[PDB]
Amino acid sequence: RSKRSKLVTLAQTDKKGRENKERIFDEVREALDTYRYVWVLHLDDVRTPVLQEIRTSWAGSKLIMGKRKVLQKALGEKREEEYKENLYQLSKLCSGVTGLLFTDEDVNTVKEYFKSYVRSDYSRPNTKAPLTFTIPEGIVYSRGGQIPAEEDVPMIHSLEPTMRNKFEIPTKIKAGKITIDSPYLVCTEGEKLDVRQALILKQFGIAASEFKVKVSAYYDNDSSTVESTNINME
Amino acid sequence: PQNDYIERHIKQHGKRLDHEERKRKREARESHKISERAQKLTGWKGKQFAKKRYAEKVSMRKKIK
Amino acid sequence: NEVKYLYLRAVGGEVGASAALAPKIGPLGLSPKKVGEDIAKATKEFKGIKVTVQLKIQNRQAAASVVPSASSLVITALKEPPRDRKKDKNVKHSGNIQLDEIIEIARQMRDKSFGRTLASVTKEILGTAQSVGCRVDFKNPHDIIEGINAGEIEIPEN
Amino acid sequence: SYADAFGPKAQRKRPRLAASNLEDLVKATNEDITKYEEKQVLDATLGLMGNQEDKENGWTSAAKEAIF
Amino acid sequence: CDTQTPMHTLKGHYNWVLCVSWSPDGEVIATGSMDNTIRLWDPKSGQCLGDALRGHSKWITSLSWEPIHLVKPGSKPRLASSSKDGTIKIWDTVSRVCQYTMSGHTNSVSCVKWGGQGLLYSGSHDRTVRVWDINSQGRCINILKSHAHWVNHLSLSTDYALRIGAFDHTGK
Amino acid sequence: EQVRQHIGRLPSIDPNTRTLLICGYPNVGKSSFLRCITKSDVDVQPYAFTTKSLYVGHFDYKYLRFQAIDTPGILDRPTEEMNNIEMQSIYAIAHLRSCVLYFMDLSEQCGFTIEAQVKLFHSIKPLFANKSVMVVINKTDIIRPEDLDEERAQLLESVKEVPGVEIMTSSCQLEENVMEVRNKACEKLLASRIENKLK
RNA sequence: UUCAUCUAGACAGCCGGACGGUGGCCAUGGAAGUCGGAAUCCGCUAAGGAGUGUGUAACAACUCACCGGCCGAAUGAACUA
Ligand SMILES: Nc1nc2c(ncn2[C@@H]2O[C@H](COP(=O)(O)OP(=O)(O)O)[C@@H](O)[C@H]2O)c(=O)[nH]1
Ligand SMILES: [Mg+2]
Repeated sequence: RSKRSKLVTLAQTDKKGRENKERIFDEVREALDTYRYVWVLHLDDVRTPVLQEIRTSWAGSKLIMGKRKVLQKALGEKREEEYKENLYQLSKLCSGVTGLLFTDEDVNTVKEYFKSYVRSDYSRPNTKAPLTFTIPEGIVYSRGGQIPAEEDVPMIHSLEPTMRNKFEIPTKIKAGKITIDSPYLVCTEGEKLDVRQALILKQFGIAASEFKVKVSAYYDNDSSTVESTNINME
Repeated sequence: PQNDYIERHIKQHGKRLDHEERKRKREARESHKISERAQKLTGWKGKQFAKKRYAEKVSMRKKIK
Repeated sequence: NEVKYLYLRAVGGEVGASAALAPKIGPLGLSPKKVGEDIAKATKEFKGIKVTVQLKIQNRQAAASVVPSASSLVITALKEPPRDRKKDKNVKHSGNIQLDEIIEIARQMRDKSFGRTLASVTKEILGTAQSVGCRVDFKNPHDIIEGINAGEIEIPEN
Repeated sequence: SYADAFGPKAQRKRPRLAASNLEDLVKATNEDITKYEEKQVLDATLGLMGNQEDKENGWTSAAKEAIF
Repeated sequence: CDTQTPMHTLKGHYNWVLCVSWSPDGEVIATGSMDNTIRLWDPKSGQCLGDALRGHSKWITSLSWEPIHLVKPGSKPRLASSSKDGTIKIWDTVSRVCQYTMSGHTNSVSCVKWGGQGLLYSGSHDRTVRVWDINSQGRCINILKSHAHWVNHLSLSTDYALRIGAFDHTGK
Repeated sequence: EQVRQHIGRLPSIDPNTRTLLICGYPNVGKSSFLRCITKSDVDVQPYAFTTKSLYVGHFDYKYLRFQAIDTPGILDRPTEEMNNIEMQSIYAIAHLRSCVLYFMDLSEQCGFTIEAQVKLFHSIKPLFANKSVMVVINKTDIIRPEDLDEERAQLLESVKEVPGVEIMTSSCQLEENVMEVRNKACEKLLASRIENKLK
């Protein structure tokens, strides 16, 4: 006895088994035969609308995501297990949340699109601060001074425990409004951000960082070679 | 005071500063407390506690089914 | 200057539908009477049908437009008689919409959809039709979707 | 049911027998007020001159004898 | 009924046959069943006319026919049907389609009756009786609310004449 | 048990004491006026039906205790489609022999036009029979009755035509004006009650 | 004891995603997954309920159902004595 009791939830969605991984495996190995260029994309902390817009833009091609280990196994772990000749380099260059782009379009066009593609994004932890944010003294508003307070709506009273405890911000409730005694500096521009500061910026709705897809390399079916692109790997 | 004055007071002034943490810790202690009640209650109260535990378990299994 | 955008859901044709816009209009300093008049003017096409209204506020102006929505377009294609809130309540939407009108709605809603095919957009419109509870081609909209999947029904535009 | 009539899960939002018009409503309320005032005077003739006034001075009627 | 023997068997439906009715001109028998369907039958051959009428989501509760004195000559009377789902559906049997779907009731419609002045009366479990007009695209003319419980049944003064149509007691 | 918990928190209203009723459309300033003239803690928010039940405040005028009643908003609808929240205000107006103050917003920031407010006043006109009536035009700091349009002024004159009401202007940021309208309502109520008792 | 999961990744933990038609239909003063009544579909996915709860007057925000990244080797459930 004396063991932890699992929480039970009555939801509609079940866990995926080995069949989903096998389906992804078969789809990757069929797309390898179907298409000509296989590109490796790094898409860490991507938003689903952004990913869907990228998929819509690359109509006629295929974008496959999933487990990095499953994708590498589909591409062939080593030289004696590779699905095609000189595929072990493409398999070993994968890292993190890796997407495989099977296409037939021009290499120059692919590079141009991935160099010129940029979207605004939330500032992630362990990144340089995009701006200096200071919550002004007095009543806290939803935007926190980004838009004028006459236009802005005051912060809802239900978020005061979250700002006091999780965000570690000294806040008080006066007449149902969140108030601070002094202006609160959150981040200084040109500083590595942590989880708390990233959460504060996300709560106030500041989206100043930029999301750019990283392109590792590509493999050509007929050439049987791999060339490093080194795009957005700065 | 008139109407839902306690809810209005919560809306306008909040709760005690340690309310959420205290409630979370009490709900975390609940499993140990249930086991200690089952092993400590004697007589009629212990019999009623065991009966109610059985009824709750039957209800939970029926809900899962 | 800068462009301000507001979005709302209102019954078309009913004047004075800017009452719920009072917290939005207040700091902006506009006239609710003229705002509601412009909203009714822009929603004159739909009579008794809930539609999405986009309000553009720039400098000192108020421009009203109707954002096309799947449910509103399906109800419009259903061609129900106009109703009044005093007389009619709890009305079911169980009319008939032909597949050509469904495809027209899919063409109208194709631009703001991620479906790579007009067949996919049409299947989304048929799902919305199944939600609103109507019939398409005198059959179940889900039966129409199954026919499209099995290949009995071919979407013309490719 | 009681749950639909009142409580957290109540669904009743309009009166069951709504008034026909405000004129009928005000006439009914005036009649009810008149009846209530007449009833109050009728009970103030006896009960208020009896039981109600005695508690102000703290007087209580003596216990009824068991010989009755 | 002359020999007290069965003459025809009608086996189209899948569930219980809740209501049966005869056309006022004596030409077609309408059967509304538990499976939310209505079937039309020629009685002389004991046969089913085409496919079943579909569109209701719950079982049929009552059937009514358009009066012959309101039907234009050379035309066949229409069929109104009530059901548990709360809708009254009107069917034109010449084209075997549905024209109107009255949906004002919030509960199960107990009965629907088609009067002789181009009106229809529906009684339902929401304690209301709705008066619709066939000449006004099936719009609800009136709502009568005086009962404190489900209205179970309704009847008209001329109901016997509406049911009998043009025939008499002599069978002419 | 639910009924007991709810009914234990109902405000105490004496139907035979000196009463100022406050009525009108939503978002006109009824709760703001109640806050100005009393110490009740009714919420003031810029959306319709913030107040869902009767609220009571008290004050003293000429060594006498008066109670002021804030009611939820009333829409221009018949009693058959009227709901319970409005029925509270309707029953209060019908039962409490008092001084009724109908609040009007001329800037239409309440979401209702001046024509609609005049129509609602004329529709609830049969409610206040043998009660004092006064029409208070709120939010005069935004727009004044003097600089109104001619047709709207005709509508205001039509409101004033009904005997024996009086039109007074006030702003909830004007302590002097809210005190003046409160004192005028109290004077009308005291005159009516004293004239009735003198008979 | 019997079933399951598992180095094409075991249990916990942290972080990220959790989308689009759509604020699905009716109803409501208001009701946008989360006061209610019936449907509960389609698309894109690695996955994402016409929503498990907190929360809002309604929105917002958080959460988990589910998926992914880091971590690296066993783990979970139901019974019996
Ligand atoms: N400028 C101005 N605004 C007012 C005045 N009275 C009320 N308001 C605004 O009207 C909004 C709602 O008024 P409220 O007191 O809730 O009116 P109620 O709904 O009838 O009780 C509030 O946000 C106030 O700011 C006034 O005299 N002047
Ligand atoms: Mg108020």
